[PDB]
Amino acid sequence: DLQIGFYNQSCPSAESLVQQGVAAAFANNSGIAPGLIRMHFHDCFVRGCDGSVLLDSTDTNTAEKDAAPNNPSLRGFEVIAAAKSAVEAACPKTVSCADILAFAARDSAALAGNITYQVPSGRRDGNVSLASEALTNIPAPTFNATQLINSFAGKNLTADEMVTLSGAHSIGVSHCFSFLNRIYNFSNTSQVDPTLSSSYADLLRTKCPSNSTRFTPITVSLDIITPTVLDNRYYTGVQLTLGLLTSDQALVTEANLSAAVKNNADNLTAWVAEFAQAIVKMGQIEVLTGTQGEIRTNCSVVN
Amino acid sequence: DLQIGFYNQSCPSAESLVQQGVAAAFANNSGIAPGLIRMHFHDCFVRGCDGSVLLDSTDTNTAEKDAAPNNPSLRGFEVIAAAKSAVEAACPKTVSCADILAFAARDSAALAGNITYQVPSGRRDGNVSLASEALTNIPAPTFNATQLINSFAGKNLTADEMVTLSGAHSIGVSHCFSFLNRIYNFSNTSQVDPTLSSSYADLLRTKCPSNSTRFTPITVSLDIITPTVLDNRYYTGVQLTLGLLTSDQALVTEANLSAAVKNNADNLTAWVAEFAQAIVKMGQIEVLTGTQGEIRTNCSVVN
Ligand code: HEM
Ligand code: HEM
Ligand SMILES: *[C@@H]1O[C@H](CO)[C@@H](O)[C@H](O[C@H]2O[C@H](CO)[C@@H](O[C@@H]3O[C@H](CO)[C@@H](O)[C@H](O)[C@@H]3O)[C@H](O)[C@H]2NC(C)=O)[C@H]1NC(C)=O
Ligand SMILES: *[C@@H]1O[C@H](CO)[C@@H](O[C@@H]2O[C@H](CO)[C@@H](O)[C@H](O)[C@H]2NC(C)=O)[C@H](O[C@@H]2O[C@@H](C)[C@@H](O)[C@@H](O)[C@@H]2O)[C@H]1NC(C)=O
Ligand SMILES: *[C@@H]1O[C@H](CO)[C@@H](O[C@@H]2O[C@H](CO)[C@@H](O)[C@H](O)[C@H]2NC(C)=O)[C@H](O[C@@H]2O[C@@H](C)[C@@H](O)[C@@H](O)[C@@H]2O)[C@H]1NC(C)=O
Ligand SMILES: *[C@@H]1O[C@H](CO)[C@@H](O)[C@H](O)[C@H]1NC(C)=O
Ligand SMILES: *[C@@H]1O[C@H](CO)[C@@H](O)[C@H](O)[C@H]1NC(C)=O
Ligand SMILES: *[C@@H]1O[C@H](CO)[C@@H](O)[C@H](O)[C@H]1NC(C)=O
Ligand SMILES: *[C@@H]1O[C@H](CO)[C@@H](O)[C@H](O)[C@H]1NC(C)=O
Ligand SMILES: OC[C@H]1O[C@H](O)[C@@H](O)[C@@H](O)[C@@H]1O
Ligand SMILES: [Ca+2]
Ligand SMILES: [Ca+2]
Ligand SMILES: [Ca+2]
Ligand SMILES: [Ca+2]
Repeated sequence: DLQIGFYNQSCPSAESLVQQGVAAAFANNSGIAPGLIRMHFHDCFVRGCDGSVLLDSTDTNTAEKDAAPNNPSLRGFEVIAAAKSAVEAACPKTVSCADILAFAARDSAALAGNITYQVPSGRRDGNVSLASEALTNIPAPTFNATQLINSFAGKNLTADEMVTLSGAHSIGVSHCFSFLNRIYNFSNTSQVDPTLSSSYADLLRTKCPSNSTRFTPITVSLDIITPTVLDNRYYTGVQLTLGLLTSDQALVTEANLSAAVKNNADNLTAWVAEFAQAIVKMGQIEVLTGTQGEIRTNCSVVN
Repeated sequence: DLQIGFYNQSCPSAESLVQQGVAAAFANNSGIAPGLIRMHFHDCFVRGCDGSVLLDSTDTNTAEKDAAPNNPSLRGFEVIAAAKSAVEAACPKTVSCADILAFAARDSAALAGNITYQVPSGRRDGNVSLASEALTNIPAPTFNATQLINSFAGKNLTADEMVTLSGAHSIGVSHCFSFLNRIYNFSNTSQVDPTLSSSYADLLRTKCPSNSTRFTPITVSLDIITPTVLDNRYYTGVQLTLGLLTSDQALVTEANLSAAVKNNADNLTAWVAEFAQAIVKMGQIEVLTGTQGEIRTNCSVVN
């Protein structure tokens, strides 16, 4: 029971106002687009798309955003706040943080790849955000193909949709830490992952030191082919040994996944059409509707 | 007047002995294969395939190999000397340095790409080697499409063959200097060549400092996709903005050349078959035969 244009009557201007927020942000720093698409994904995989990822930590507990996979990597919170400030001045206590985040990811898909779709709305905001659930529910870049498939099945998403959605890594960046397993001490037999181009590896070793931590502020684009265009080049790059994350390279290590990649790589419009579906589908995981939850007036804190 | 099996009678073991020389060196350092293929190329473009590139400078004159595009980049000379020592112990004053280098490049194509072809022989060695002619006759990596086409025309090679032969950059390395134009001070409008991947550029900037010179001993593989396999991946990488040299990227800036790339990239046997013909053809530019020139007993020096 989520609908496109939930706010038709209650807040007609909302989708526009969010898109302006995002568009302003994007022109300053185009990295907010990939940032916000990841945020939406990280929302949806813990307690559903309920805005829980946006809550700050307190003295009471460490929230999701301060878990290892989220801090310091997640980015886009200013944008969300600014969209949310706009919307609250226009339709107070009406539009949820959950919908704003779903909307913003959609606006980022448009800005980064000209990918245009519509967003069912009527989500409500949760009151719970636990780092411990973030750790549990967010897949790691060290996952093999089977493990990726099982996260996503865990969220009622097909393998094929897992592959489709991985194409988000067609834009945005990675901290050194996230792929360090592949370029230092990979095995007893070699220092570097054989499934990663030895030239690329050499370059990544020179950019990213062995003592790198998750706070080391050194990043590298996930898609070496078209770093800022949300397109199907990710899938080409994965087939060419140019996949950056272990979880990226995982997609050609299993037959049905490997074929989905070939098709995504072979066909842009086809992947685009698929991506818009998967992400609309992702945006509907264990959502709160009706009277459930609240309309959080400040995204960073429970009312 | 060149024939396959020139030495059938005079030195039947020669082709084998050279292949052994090369094979031994290759197993110690696989970089000698690309090294030798470039050497053959650099021989053939100045005064013909006459062994001229192998001559040392004297107190009299600076030779080809001490010109900027050859020094310090050219490598493979010890290998050639070792094959030459072998062959002279076996068939004194019989096998030319020109043929040994043609042979060696062929042995390197086999080792690096399983590319097997036969080499017509009967070349003789020249007695002249000028740095000034090296500078004149060797194309620079800053060449646009037109300029590349005109070098090769100048040596009676078709544009299509130029494209085929560029495929040699599917293995081997480049010193930073050779592509430094692209990652520092490219224009007034931008620091980096926009036809080169922005992520790649950032990584090359990090490996290769701006103060770099042609003596700076820092190299980067020409083919980021399969750095040590002599295959058609060069051509893919060129189309994906991953072409390393300006002269590499040049090949998709002109419709005719750009279609030759698509073909090479789309079809491997096709490319392989063509490369073997082009290179045999390259090895017959302004060769000396019969009694012309000499059979140089020591490759580094005139008799
Ligand atoms: C399939 C399992 C996934 C894993 C294991 C994973 C993991 C990661 C990691 C480690 C990064 C880099 C973080 C860093 O070190 O800085 C990243 C980036 C990203 N991921 Fe994923 N990811 C996955 C799937 C997805 C999905 C489904 C989406 C969206 C639908 C997505 C969107 C993004 C985006 C947009 C970025 C770039 C972040 C930025 O540039 O700010 N990812 N991912
Ligand atoms: C088309 C015009 C060409 C230009 C401008 C050019 C230029 C270059 C440059 C600058 C390098 C790197 C040198 C350095 O800085 O270290 C290089 C490497 C190489 N080139 Fe070319 N090249 C061309 C054509 C060819 C042809 C026709 C062949 C073979 C038939 C060839 C084979 C090679 C090989 C094998 C290497 C690797 C060298 C090594 O690893 O030791 N190139 N080329
Ligand atoms: C031919 O004439 C050249 C100039 O007049 C002269 O430089 C040549 O030197 C060559 O001879 C030396 C030994 O005299 C060889 O040294 C060898 O080096 C390798 C490793 O680098 C060893 O495997 C080997 O055991 C030996 O010590 C050179 O390789 C060689 N150099 C070149 C470029 O040919 C002279 N040639 C001869 C055979 O006398
Ligand atoms: C909010 O207003 C929209 C029009 O301004 C509605 O969308 C339109 O719905 C028509 C039939 O419902 C359809 O023919 C139009 O093509 C569509 N327009 C667009 C731009 O999508 C919208 O209705 C919702 O969306 C459609 C796709 C269906 O799912 C409807 O059942 C939904 O109600 C209006 N939303 C609401 C909640 O009233
Ligand atoms: C890969 O390149 C080959 C060139 O070496 C193509 O084969 C050649 O195709 C010619 C038609 O243009 C034909 O006259 C030649 O006989 C043939 N040569 C050889 C050695 O096969 C090959 O083309 C495909 O295979 C041939 C036999 C025909 O069936 C074509 O219609 C095919 O396209 C190229 N392969 C592909 C998939 O393009
Ligand atoms: C790509 O697949 C789509 C499926 O939507 C199809 O309609 C389109 O014609 C395809 N294009 C090519 C060139 O295969
Ligand atoms: C919104 O919430 C956070 C508490 O996490 C607070 O620091 C921030 O300043 C608040 N903004 C406003 C305008 O109240
Ligand atoms: C050498 O022998 C081969 C095969 O036995 C032959 O085909 C080739 O043409 C011969 N070359 C010469 C110069 O006789
Ligand atoms: C080669 O040069 C020598 C002197 O170095 C000269 O006497 C001879 O005529 C030249 N021969 C050829 C074929 O160039
Ligand atoms: O092994 C090093 C060796 O290299 C070349 O072969 C020559 O310049 C020799 O004089 C030198 O001794
Ligand atoms: Ca959530
Ligand atoms: Ca991309
Ligand atoms: Ca020559
Ligand atoms: Ca290659």
